[PDB]
Order: sequence, then structure tokens, then C-alpha cells
Amino acid sequence: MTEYKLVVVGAGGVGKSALTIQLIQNHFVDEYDPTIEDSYRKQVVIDGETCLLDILDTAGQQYMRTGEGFLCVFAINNTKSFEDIHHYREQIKRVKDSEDVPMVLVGNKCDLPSRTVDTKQAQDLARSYGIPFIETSAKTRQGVDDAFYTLVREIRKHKE
Ligand SMILES: Nc1nc2c(ncn2[C@@H]2O[C@H](COP(=O)(O)OP(=O)(O)NP(=O)(O)O)[C@@H](O)[C@H]2O)c(=O)[nH]1
Ligand SMILES: [Mg+2]
Repeated sequence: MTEYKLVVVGAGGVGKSALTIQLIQNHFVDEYDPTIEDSYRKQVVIDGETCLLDILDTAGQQYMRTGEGFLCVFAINNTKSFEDIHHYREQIKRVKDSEDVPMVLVGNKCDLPSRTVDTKQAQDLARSYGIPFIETSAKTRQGVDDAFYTLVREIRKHKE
């Protein structure tokens, strides 16, 4: 089956591992254990096609070389994580040496009322980048499948 190397990037505490754990193991880790690094494999069906997801859950600032699609995560209650997104995208473009790397902008923790980055602010950023924007919550699983599957679909269009 076709294998997809997905990389989850973003500032610390935004919910990178929470999103990955929820996708892979279907439960919410609410104890914050900062990730030195982690790497996960899961076989899924997206749009009827079977594939193997190879997911690297990175730390918040080689893995950029490997990945085929990038999940760039900020928390909607963390203004600096949203501002940090621009650094990650430029870092991805530098090592990929391309303006067209498959990636998805993810606004996590949408369950929280403590919002400082509003939905239209992030939608604007993703529009300039030419990538999709998904609001997610690792706590309630809203958008989690949508975020990773959209990244896989972005890779698909990019590959064809
Ligand atoms: N309310 C809420 N809390 C969340 C959500 N996602 C993650 N958290 C919480 O956010 C904290 C950090 O989560 P974690 O997944 O470790 O974040 P990270 O972005 O992987 N951290 P790191 O960069 O250190 O490796 C934990 O308390 C986690 O339970 C969410 O959608 N909603
Ligand atoms: Mg982590």
C-alpha cells in the first residue's frame, strides 16, 4: 500500500501529540508530557484508498527532509503559536526548496473559550499560503480526522 510520511509541527503545548494520539489511539491525553520525539504508524482508508500513515510528532522550536505533508499546528488560545506558524512554513520551504509543499494549517483547542486567535485571522493566513485551514480539538476529536485526511488529500493532488 502507498505510504504517507506526515510531520506534525508547531510551538510547544499547542496539541501536536494530543492530535496524533487521538488519531492513532483514539483517546485524549490530558497530562502534558512534552514530547522529546515520537513516531507512529497506522493503516487507514481515506476516500476508499488504503494507505499507511507514518507520522512524526515533533517538538516545538532531518524530519523536514522525510515528510511529504506537514501539519502546522497552533492553538487558538495562544497568539504566539499562531505567529510562529510563519517560521515553520519558511523552514519547511527552505529544506524542501519549493513554494509548493503539501501542508495544512490547524487551529487546535477550539473547545476552549480562551480564544485569542479568531477564525477569520487564521483563514486569511491559510488563503495567502494556498493551504487548507481546519479548526480542531484533540479533547473532543472535532476535526482530527479531517485535518490528517486533508493533509493526505493535499499530498494526493500534489503527487498528481
Ligand atoms: N482543552 C484542550 N486542551 C488540549 C487540547 N489539545 C491538547 N490539549 C492540552 O494541551 C497540553 C499540551 O498538549 P500536547 O499534546 O502535549 O502538546 P504538544 O503541542 O504536543 N507539546 P510539545 O511541543 O511540548 O511536545 C496538554 O494539557 C493537553 O492535554 C485541546 O484540543 N483542548
Ligand atoms: Mg508533544
